[PDB]
Amino acid sequence: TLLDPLANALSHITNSERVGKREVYIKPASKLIGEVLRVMQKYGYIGEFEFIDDGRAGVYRVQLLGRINKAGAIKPRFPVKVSEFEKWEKRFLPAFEFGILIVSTSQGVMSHKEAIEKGIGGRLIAYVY
Amino acid sequence: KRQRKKYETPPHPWIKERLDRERVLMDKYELKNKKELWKHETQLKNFRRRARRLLAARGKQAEIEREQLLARLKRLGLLPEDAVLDDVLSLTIEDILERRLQTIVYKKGLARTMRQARQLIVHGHIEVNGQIIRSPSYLVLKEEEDTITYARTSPFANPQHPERMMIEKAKQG
Amino acid sequence: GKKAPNGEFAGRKLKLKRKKFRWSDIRYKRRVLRLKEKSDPLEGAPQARGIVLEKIAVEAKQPNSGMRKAVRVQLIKNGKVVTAFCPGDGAIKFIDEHDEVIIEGIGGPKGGSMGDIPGIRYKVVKVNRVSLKELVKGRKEKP
Amino acid sequence: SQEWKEYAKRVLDEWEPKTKLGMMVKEGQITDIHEIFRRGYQIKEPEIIDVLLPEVNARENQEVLDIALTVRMTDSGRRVRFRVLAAVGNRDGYVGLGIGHGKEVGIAIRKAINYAKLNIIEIKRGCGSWECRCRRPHSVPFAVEGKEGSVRVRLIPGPRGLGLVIGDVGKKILRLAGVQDVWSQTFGETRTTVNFAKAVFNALYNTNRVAISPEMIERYGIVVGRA
Amino acid sequence: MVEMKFEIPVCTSCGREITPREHATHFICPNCGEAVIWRCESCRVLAKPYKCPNCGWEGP
Amino acid sequence: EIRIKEIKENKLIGRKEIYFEIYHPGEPTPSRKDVKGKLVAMLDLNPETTVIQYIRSYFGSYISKGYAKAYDSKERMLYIEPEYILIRDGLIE
RNA sequence: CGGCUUUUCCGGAGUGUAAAAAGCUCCGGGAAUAAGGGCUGGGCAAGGCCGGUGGCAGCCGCCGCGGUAAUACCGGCGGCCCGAGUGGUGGCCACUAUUAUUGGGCCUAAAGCGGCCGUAGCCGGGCCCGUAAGUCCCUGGCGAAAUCCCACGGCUCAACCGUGGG
Repeated sequence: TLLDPLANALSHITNSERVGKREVYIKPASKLIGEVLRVMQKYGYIGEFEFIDDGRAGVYRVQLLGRINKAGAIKPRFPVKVSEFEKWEKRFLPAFEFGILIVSTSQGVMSHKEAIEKGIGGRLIAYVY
Repeated sequence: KRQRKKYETPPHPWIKERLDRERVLMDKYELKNKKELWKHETQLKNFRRRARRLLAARGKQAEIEREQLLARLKRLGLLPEDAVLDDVLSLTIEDILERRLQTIVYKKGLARTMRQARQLIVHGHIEVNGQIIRSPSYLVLKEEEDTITYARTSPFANPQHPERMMIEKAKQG
Repeated sequence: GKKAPNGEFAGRKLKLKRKKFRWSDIRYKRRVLRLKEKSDPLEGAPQARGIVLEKIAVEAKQPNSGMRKAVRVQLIKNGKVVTAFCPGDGAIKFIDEHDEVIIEGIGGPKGGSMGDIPGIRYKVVKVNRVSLKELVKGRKEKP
Repeated sequence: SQEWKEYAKRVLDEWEPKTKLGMMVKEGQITDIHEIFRRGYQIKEPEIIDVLLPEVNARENQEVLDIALTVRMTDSGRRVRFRVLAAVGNRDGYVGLGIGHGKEVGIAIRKAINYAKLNIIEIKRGCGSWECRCRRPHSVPFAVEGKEGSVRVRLIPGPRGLGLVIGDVGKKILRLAGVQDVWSQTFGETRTTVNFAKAVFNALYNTNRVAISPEMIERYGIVVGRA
Repeated sequence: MVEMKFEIPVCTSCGREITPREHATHFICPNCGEAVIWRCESCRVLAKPYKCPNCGWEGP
Repeated sequence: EIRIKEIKENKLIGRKEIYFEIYHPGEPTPSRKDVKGKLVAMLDLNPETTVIQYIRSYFGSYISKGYAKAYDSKERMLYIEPEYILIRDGLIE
């Protein structure tokens, strides 16, 4: 069955990137998936995006620029304070600041560098580089 | 709580490269034991570890300890006065060994041979700031670098000591 | 499938699974149940003291052919009897019947058989509180 | 240095261009070496590369990593044959690895070195470690992985003057690549020296595969080849 | 030490910079004869259609 | 030569306590009587009222620290200070 | 060959003792006056000639050496590592991602139940509204000392101790 749209969508995206396909659709469209996708779009790894209703859950269409090397989902929602980010980054990012992490804090889901800026911890969600 | 050694043994005491580099540095400095060279490298490694942690640290305490690190390493006379945290990682064991009392007093031309300098050190014919010492492994600090002189009470203070002229002509010649 | 469980609210089965499968290995099981020290003739003693009974030589396992000398010793701590190899060139000449001796492990893999001599587990160090190595070298004299 | 320039001149005299890569290097229409790799032609004459990389001629820049005495069983005797693995390379980010069959040690060595010469690849270097961050090619720019046979090798940036943290085969090959500080993690059996060397080679080749955002070049002082 | 920064070629069909020893290809445009279209080995094997930036022409 | 650093006064007990230094470069460490007879000169003290606590010559040095103490009356050490220090300085058999 | 200080050793002067002792600290006479352990075929790499034993004696963690010339046993030479420590044994962590959350595999190397059903457990579709238990940031109390990290100061330096900060 389906237990999390986000991980499957990120895996699908990465796979399509390996074959270098140009346009991708994510079937289970949610608000959270849209917000996270906007979040890394802010940093340029993906280009335009759109939502299209289908009368069931909407679909999310993206065109890929093929500059991502791996976009995975951190399933077990590890909560982390401000200080320990470097501990987790070493676990998922290849090098210093190489890409981002996605954290849901009290204000929402946004990048991890910006999270360090505002100094607000939260739940690790996904990573992409 | 038990007092621990301040030096670390190599991971493999019969690798040719490290053994021969040690041998070279031993004949270029004539330290009695590899224990001493290992100790100096231990000091180096501790400085580097502190530097790496601090580079990997964020907080007012991190900055304060960084300042303390820079201040001390400069005080020892190991780095230029504009040194930053970056350049310490490029430090070498020879930097530390130069700062040794034996090396400094030998470069000050008070001995034909650095082993002769060591003999003077143990025999307390040498003084610092008007205080005698007997430890050739001492890493002297910068602000005392001009105060290393012959012990006032030693016969070597007399410029007519039979060795002293040989020292002086070897210095010139 | 994916190595499971991994749920945020599932640590119990994780540690259960881990602890269960720990029992598969052997060394940790040996430590906890204290099997070695309830089968140890020496009771974890780095050395033991005993009395000599007889001298026998054993045939080296093939392809090594040799008469490795050794002795039978009953130790004083409990009264069990064991075999002890005697290292040294002409070593056996020094050792006699009814000799107080000191014995320790031989250093084979997992303290077991050492190379080409099977069954033996121990070597002698001091006889009558006198080290055997110098006796082999003849520097010292047996009492 | 002038020794290697004159070496390049005399080999230019002696060697005659054969393939469609020979003329533009003999004619001087190609002088930078990376013009070979960027366009990605095929390299088939060894004499090409030493015209632009006479540094390969150095005794130190060539290394024989492994020597093996393989056997073939026949009805009429065990025919031996030496397989030797050797690594050549300039000390500024260009290396090649080669294997040579042979009936004697010298011929095996020569063929292996030639095949290494035919196997030059271009690397990147930088400083992406978590402490050093000195924007200098003292280490690999970012964590990299390479796989071959059973061996999987992950090379992670380290700080300056750490030393090069890898098994001896990796030690030599990375020394020949102009990289001197790195952490290493090894999966699979590392007693198979050939597989280990080739996996390290593959990781180094993989270094160029990662897409890099433009700012990262200056963030790490990413050097493409020579410094 | 003048910084000799070079312009690593990029495959139009994927945008990925070309690794050194890849068997990629380059060629002037087939339609407008000005654009130096690159094609990377990955883009070559599966042969996805590539787009000329200038004339808009598409080519397997 | 003898050079003083501290003269301070505990008036609750009536003692002037004194920390000083003896510069004796190249000669053996001085004894108590001679340094006592020296100190008593330029401080204007009664020797019978004065007791030297300690003298300590550091390793590899020609300047030795010294602490001495002088009260007002004879009863003060008989009631406060202990017999043995009077014994060492000779005020008591 | 010629000469140079005298580590330790003899005498004296102080701390020292509530009682010496403590040989600590300063001066004087003053010797060139103390050095081993293990290894030497390869994993280790770290290092070759000779005399003898001839699978007898023995060596050896493991691989393995000698059955008549042993570079691998024994003796000598020469050499390699460390050094007032070196060697053997036994116990624990690493090596080992040979316990695997980070991070182990299960067709052929040990490893999927013969198959289906299902309870507790674990993990669960999308959207709106409200809470804020978990979640995160600020703030009070609290998690002693000793031990740990850093600067400075005292003991010649250090180890040790103090002041300050973590």
